[PDB]
Amino acid sequence: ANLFSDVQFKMSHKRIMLFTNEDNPHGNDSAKASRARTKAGDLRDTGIFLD
Amino acid sequence: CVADALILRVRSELSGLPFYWNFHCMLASPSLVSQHLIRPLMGMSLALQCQVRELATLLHMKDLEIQDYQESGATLIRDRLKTEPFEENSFLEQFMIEKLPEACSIGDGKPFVMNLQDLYMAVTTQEVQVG
Amino acid sequence: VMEELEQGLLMQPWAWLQLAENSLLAKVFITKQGYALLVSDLQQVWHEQVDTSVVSQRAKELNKRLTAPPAAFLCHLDNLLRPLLKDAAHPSEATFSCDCVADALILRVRSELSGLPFYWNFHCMLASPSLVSQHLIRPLMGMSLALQCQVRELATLLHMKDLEIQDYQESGATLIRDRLKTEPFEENSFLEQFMIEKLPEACSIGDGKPFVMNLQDLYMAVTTQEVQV
Amino acid sequence: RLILPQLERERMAYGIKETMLAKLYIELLNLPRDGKDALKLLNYRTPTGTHGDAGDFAMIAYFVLKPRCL
Repeated sequence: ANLFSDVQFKMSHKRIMLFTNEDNPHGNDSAKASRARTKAGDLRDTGIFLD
Repeated sequence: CVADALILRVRSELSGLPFYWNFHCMLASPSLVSQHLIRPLMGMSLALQCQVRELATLLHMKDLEIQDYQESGATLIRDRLKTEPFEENSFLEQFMIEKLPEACSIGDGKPFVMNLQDLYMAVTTQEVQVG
Repeated sequence: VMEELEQGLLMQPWAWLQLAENSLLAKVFITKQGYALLVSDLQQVWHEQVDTSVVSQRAKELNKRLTAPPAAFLCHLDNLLRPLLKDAAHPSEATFSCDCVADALILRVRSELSGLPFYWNFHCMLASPSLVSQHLIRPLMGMSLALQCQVRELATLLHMKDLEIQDYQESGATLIRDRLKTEPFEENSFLEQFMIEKLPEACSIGDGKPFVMNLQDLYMAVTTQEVQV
Repeated sequence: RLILPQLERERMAYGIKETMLAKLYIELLNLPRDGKDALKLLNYRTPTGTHGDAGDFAMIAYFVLKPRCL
């Protein structure tokens, strides 16, 4: 999101592609999962697509 | 009760005058006893076990909802409502240790008539429909 | 002796026997003094209690070349049968077969020990009304009543959790993920839905396998409670 | 100097009060401009939230930061 903010032009689309093979990145820690969920919700609200 | 038979005597007043009857029952064959008592009771036990499993799953889902609400920063106004997480093993162990004796008391048959009669009829009707 | 065999047979769980394209439900209690066996096929029940002399005579008859004391024979029979009753798919050689007569049932067991043959026959006569009652009718009623009590307890727990969820919602908070919302629990609606939808597949005893697989700890608990009083 | 900030004289004026601090928190945390949290922080005196405190900005910020902070 910070990288997106730095851009000074007008962006019609904003996209992130996540290349991974770990379906449960945080299985040991539940708090990290909740933080990730909150941040993902905020990013979706801002208008950032996540794939 | 004489020999292997049973005489059930019924006396009554039909319009104020005597009315007698005598049922002459003989021990039921193993097939009748089975089809009327054993198989339906097994069906009832299995059905109630499935009910217990469904309720356990519902409790797990409500635990998930409560965990989500707690994580979201929600604070309950009344602190007495907090309910401990449900663990099936602990609940079963506590039940079998404490409440099994009273619950399992067959008695003279009254509890069976009072509680389990809709399930009995449903299981018997399913058996009849099947064949 | 006889009392010990009867009590032991009472305290054991049911086991499933697959044999010659058919199924049976069996309870076996074997001790050095004799053995007791109860067989069923969900239509009739069969019982056999045997002391030492009968075992020795039958062993001499069938196994012509075997010469063993009754205690050793019963121990070998226990070692042969218990593995199959406790758990199936065992790597043990034990073939079972059943015959029929006007009333009796002949259950034939053929196996091998040290690779040498070992035959046994159970001559089970139709079980008395008291035995069938005490082993199936009353324990099953106790199991049903216990499960009903469990259902009521779990319903009360669900009501408590419903009240707490209602309190949390009244506080004004919201879920981070909305898919977890669960509707209020009404006992009548749940029972109606169950009877309409899931009862047909839940009440199908089939050939006895579900009973052995699911309801055995409760059966043992109920029977043990009955033994005490 | 932190227990008694009102007596500080070496440091100049920060130049930021409730409103500027709310705007900076919205910018840095990358919160939605029209979301519930941003509106609560900006209009921190309106009791429409009905939760926490309707007059304390520090408590509102604390509640906002609770799920986003170590």
